[PDB]
Amino acid sequence: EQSWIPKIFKKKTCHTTEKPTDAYGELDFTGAGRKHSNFLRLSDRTDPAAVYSLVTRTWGFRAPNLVVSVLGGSGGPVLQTWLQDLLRRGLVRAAQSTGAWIVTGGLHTGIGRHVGVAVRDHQMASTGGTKVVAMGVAPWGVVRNRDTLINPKGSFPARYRWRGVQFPLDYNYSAFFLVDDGTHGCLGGENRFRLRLESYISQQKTGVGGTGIDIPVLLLLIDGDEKMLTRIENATQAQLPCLLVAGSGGAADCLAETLEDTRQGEARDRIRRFFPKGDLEVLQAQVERIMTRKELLTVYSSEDGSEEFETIVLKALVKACGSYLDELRLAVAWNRVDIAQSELFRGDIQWRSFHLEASLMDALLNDRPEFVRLLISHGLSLGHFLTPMRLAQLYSAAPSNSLIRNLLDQAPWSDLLLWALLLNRAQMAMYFWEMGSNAVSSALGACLLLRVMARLEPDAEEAARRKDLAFKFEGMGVDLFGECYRSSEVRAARLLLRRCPLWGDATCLQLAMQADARAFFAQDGVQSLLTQKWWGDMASTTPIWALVLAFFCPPLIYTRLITFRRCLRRWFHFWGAPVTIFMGNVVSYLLFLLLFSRVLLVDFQPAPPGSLELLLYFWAFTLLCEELRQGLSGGSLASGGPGPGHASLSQRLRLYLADSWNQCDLVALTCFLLGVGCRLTPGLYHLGRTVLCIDFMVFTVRLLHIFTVNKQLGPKIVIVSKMMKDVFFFLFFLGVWLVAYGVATEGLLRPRDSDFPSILRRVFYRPYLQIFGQIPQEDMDVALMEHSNCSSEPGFWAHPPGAQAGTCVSQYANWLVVLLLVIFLLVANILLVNLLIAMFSYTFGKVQGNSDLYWKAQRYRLIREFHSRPALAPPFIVISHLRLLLRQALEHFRVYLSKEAERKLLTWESVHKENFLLARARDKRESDSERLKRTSQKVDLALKQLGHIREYEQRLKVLEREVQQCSRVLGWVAEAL
Amino acid sequence: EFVRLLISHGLSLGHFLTPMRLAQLYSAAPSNSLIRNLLDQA
Repeated sequence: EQSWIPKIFKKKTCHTTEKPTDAYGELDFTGAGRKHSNFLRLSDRTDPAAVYSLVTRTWGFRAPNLVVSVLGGSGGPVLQTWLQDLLRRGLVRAAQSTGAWIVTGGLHTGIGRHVGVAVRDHQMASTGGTKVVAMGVAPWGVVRNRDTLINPKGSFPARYRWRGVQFPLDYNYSAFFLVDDGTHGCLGGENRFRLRLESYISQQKTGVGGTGIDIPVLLLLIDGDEKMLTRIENATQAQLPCLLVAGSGGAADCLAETLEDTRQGEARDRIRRFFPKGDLEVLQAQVERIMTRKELLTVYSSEDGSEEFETIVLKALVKACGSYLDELRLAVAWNRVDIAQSELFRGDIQWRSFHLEASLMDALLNDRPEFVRLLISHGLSLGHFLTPMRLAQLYSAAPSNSLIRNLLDQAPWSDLLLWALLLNRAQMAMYFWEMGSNAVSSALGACLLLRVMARLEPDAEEAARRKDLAFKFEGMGVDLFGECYRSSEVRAARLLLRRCPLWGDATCLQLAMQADARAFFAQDGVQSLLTQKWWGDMASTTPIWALVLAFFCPPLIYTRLITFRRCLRRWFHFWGAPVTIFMGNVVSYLLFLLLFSRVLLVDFQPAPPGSLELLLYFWAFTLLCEELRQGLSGGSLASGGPGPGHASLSQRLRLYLADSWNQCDLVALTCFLLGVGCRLTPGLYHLGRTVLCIDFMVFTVRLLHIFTVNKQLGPKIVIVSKMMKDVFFFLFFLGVWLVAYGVATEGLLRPRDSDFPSILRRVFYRPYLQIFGQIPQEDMDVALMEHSNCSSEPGFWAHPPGAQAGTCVSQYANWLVVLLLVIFLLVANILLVNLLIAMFSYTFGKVQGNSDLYWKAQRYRLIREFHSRPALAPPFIVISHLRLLLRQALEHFRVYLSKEAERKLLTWESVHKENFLLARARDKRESDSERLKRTSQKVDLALKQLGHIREYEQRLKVLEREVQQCSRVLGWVAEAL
Repeated sequence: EFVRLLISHGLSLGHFLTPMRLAQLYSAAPSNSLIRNLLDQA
């Protein structure tokens, strides 16, 4: 695998030399575990920046937040029980709450064996995730079995054997640094590597960018021995780390007594420690070098036990700093919320503004969404916070390298909302939308921007998040509009249609259209607005017959029947509505078909053409012109199309030829041109008629695409195209079963008059008309024909009475023909047709629910097409094109309001939004599964408070017994002596 | 339910599983008709 490890890191032998390093790789214990632990042999006096870069970069460890270092020696008996409680409650629960490390002498049977027991017990007790990591620094020279690790290329698994002064390696850790100095069995022979590593960690920033704090580090000592004071004084003189001294040990309680003062030093150095030591420098150096400063040391409380440990750590680590680190930035660097809870809600110290204003910047970068609610709820106003230098700094952080970094390689709340939407943070984005201003338009725009940016990234793990976040925004927008349509439908109609300035001159509905949001058109209020849009200017659900009677006679609109200086505006309002230009288009098209039929049936003689064909040619030229206008005027940004504004001719040409109906009309026009050019040349008169009669069919079948808009045929026309998965199955099965019957029948009868078309006819075409109730039996039997022998081959022959069935049919074994007829009719008639009915029913009942939604989506585009179309008939399309080429959507697409009504309307909707979110939150709060959780927490609290009451009865009974004994003794000395 | 406890915070199985032990474990046959009948041929 890697090979730079024996290139950089060195080792030493038996005043010594330097060589490349062997014996490295992963290590495996044949036990219950989820990973193989890493180890490395390395030489002393190496720059620890390299080994820190090794641990962070190559191996999969995350950069730490807190480095504690257990540093003591008990000598190896079993410890008393409350020390086990301390290491089992305080240095493991805190160490997996925050992502932390534990640096320990990594051998077995040392102080670290108890640490391993505590880690193992806490993993075996419960599973809360994020298993406790630990490194082990140990000297090469006391490990029991060598020669199963050392190999010059290296072993990636390594089986390890305990049985087969030395020590084994413990099996609880995840990293093994083996320092070497050159010896065999010198315990306690490497410390300066450990001190320089511990010191190098505390000058390195945390987080992604270098913004926040330096990593805190602390040395925790329970009882040691007579040389541990040197280890204390080296660190606390050199690098200023905060210390912590566990009370009631046996070699650090001397420091507790000499710090609790604020010669007796000889009284202390022989009472709370090993009395044979030699009072020569221990009283002077190994106490005075420690007690020359006291802002660093801290006595841990012996009367106050566990469940307060990180509070004591936090207080000591703040206190020793002032010999700028604060409390909130350290809390945000961890993930604990309750520390911020107590610090904010506690009324002992009034909080300033600079602390919050600085710490919010560190909260936004490392994606801690639960803290921003606290830091902005009872804190600062954001108008003080957001400054353009700060926002430039926030954009300046780029946490990834491929999404916004690649899109910048080419280069107040909504400003944060775009920032949250670019970098894929869900729990930030919901909060910034909920504290937003323009409610409904922002949701659909967010859905649009996610659907666009989902394409450019390569992976699928990103797309499975982007599509889900887009569905979440679309659903939230749908429910918000549904909770506003309930009251004052005029207000909702005014809200939906208007223009939102934050994204340019675009409306809400067009943004919903270009992102393909089905569920937003799915609901009913949008449908009821599109209905009134489609009835045009000033009509309301007048029936159809009034419209037809108005369109037939123009002096009936000035009267009572229509329902809504004066007349010349009334006449312009009536013909502007789309439901009238639709009727005009349909009437013109039917007149075109009737004229074409009267040309084809009676006329179209071999002659010079005349007026009744020149009218048709003029008509076809106008239809080609209108098709060219629709094509050139110009699709869907959700696919990745070129979008509005300007695009290429090579883009619009590719766009236009993908929708099938215009492709069919183009084919129809070219076939029409082929026929009408065929005719003008002489000598090919018949072929023009033959082509043009077929092309009439393709002109006629387009009369279904026009009626897609209407209400009662809309969801019915679309389903017919999705039922083409079964007609092909029917044709396959029937063709295979049909050809065999045809060949077998014409083999048994043997007609003695044969050609190619007669045989092809009598094999295919005659069985095909037998499944539709036409069964002629004249050519099948012989017992209906005349026994006539006119044939020359030997046998017996019969004469058919019909036509096309030859003139001679054999009679040998004629009953097989009748039996095959019965078999074929029973198969095709009784099984296949009924099976096809069953398949249509089962396909329809499934696909109906999707087809209805897809029809509801496209109705807006089909309405929008008709308004841009010219308002005159194809007999007046020359004058409409004259008005178009004389100077070379507005209705129900922009409503302009007064700004006081705008400012009122946004308040009206913001009230409903703030009501809606609170209603949903309280409905989740008062459910029937969170009652159980709060009762669980309250019963746990009650049990914990009940745990204090028990010992008071024991101590109070003991004290009352002592008072009774003292009263008995005083009464004895008074009245008994 | 005991083997999780005796192997979780206990020994490594590379020490435990030895071929004499595994022969002893196969040597126990709790039934008389399924593996006993299929070792009647062996």
